Amino acid sequence: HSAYTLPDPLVGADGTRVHDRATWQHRRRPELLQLFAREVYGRTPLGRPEGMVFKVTTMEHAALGGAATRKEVTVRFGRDPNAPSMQLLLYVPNAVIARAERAPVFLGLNFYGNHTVHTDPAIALSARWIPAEAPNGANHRATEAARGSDAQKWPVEQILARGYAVATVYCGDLCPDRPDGLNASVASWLDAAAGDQRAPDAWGAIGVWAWGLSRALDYLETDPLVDASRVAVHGHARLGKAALWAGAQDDRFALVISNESGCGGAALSKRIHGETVARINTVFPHWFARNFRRYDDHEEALPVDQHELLALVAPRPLYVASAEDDDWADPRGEFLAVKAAEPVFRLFGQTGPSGEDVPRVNEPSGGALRYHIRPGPHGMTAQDWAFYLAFADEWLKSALPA
Ligand SMILES: O=C(O)[C@H]1O[C@H](O)[C@H](O)[C@@H](O)[C@@H]1O
Ligand SMILES: [Mg+2]
Repeated sequence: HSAYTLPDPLVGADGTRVHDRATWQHRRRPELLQLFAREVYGRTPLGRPEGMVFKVTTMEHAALGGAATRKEVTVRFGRDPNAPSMQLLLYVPNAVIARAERAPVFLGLNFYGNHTVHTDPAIALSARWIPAEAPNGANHRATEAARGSDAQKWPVEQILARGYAVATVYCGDLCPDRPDGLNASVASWLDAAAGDQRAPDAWGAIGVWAWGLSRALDYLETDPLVDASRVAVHGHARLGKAALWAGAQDDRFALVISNESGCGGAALSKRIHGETVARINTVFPHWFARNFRRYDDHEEALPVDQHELLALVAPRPLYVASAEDDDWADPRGEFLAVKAAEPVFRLFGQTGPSGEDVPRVNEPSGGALRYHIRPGPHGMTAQDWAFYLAFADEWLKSALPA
């Protein structure tokens, strides 16, 4: 039940206790980032590549019946027109634009293509490979029947009505989610040697997806319609694992949301409940670094656990959420990771969930470090988003002079 012991985020690798925010920021945070890079996700080999190019391919000022401006942007990772790229979809609420104010942004990757997040027939159909599990796909390619096929996870009209822009990119633009996807990924292009077997500490899909989120943020910093200092990075499940790693590595993200990210996301690995290190690496060998396989059936040897990933978001707001029936993600483990990260949030004057057991369903708990568990199976629902929008309202207010 409790057959593990966690490393203390506030004890340095040399045993010295971290007593102050400066030691956390300038020594302990780099230590932990290097541990997760080497042992779990793999190294992010560079941040912004030189020669990133942003091309707005479509712009509609009266999308969604006039409610939004919709922009599609190709973010190309080098100057040569042949360089790899990703396709960003952005809806911005026209009520905010009309007031001549920059909108805060929710940014997250999608599972099956930009055209799946909303029925809107003007969104470009992805030309990229799509998994067999994608609704209404045909031989691994998008079809018009797939439009809006993942819209329940994306309540665009509500987010816009609440004053937030919505930005998304298909994860498969960055690394196709298939065990062979790394060879057709931006990793195959970025700081790679002669294309053979990747190195032990080389990043995999989660690292690549996370890097893509930071490149989307680079684009948002240039877009006059949005406030790139108020970007909430979010993800569901495997894309929440990526949102957490993006938010931990890139402290420009103003707020981070993990929706049911489970093993190698928010859930403690040392708890051995639901999905385990061996199970995740065996089924998804491209997700983590090869070095993470050292801990298959040996989670006791992990030098970190996921509470320390959560702690890397501090002092910025972080929301971890679970589903009651989602045993595979280990909801208790996700909550206990929040509780074990809370001392770092407290060092920074924030507060986490009250209580030392999982709260009752649909009752969020915590300040800037917040948790809820909703009824039902794994997914991302309107109820999850209602809670996330309330959190963002509290923790993403436009900055005024201090
Ligand atoms: O992406 C999802 O929904 C989930 O898919 C699989 O079940 C995987 O085992 C999980 O780690 C992941 O979170
Ligand atoms: Mg688990």
